[PDB]
Amino acid sequence: LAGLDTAIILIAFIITAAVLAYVAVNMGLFVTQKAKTTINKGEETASTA
Amino acid sequence: LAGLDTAIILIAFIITAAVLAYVAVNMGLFVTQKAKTTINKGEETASTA
Repeated sequence: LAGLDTAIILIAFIITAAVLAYVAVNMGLFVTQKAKTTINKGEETASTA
Repeated sequence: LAGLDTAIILIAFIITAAVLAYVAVNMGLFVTQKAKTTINKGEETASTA
């Protein structure tokens, strides 16, 4: 009996966590590149005159 | 008299239970392997970038 309903919920919870993982990594890659670009623009702003 | 009709119903009820047993075990083996595969794919999804 219980060796099935539990397995289904496990499948669903794994997929749910994998979806957060997917989003978090993508958005970390995005934001860290925005930071890289900003740091470069800050140095350009301080240097150029 | 009763030492026969009861025996027939017992035979039938055993076979009926054995049929559920057969299906439940097979389907448990199936679903738990789907869960195993899913857990692996979840870890691959979280790791690969």
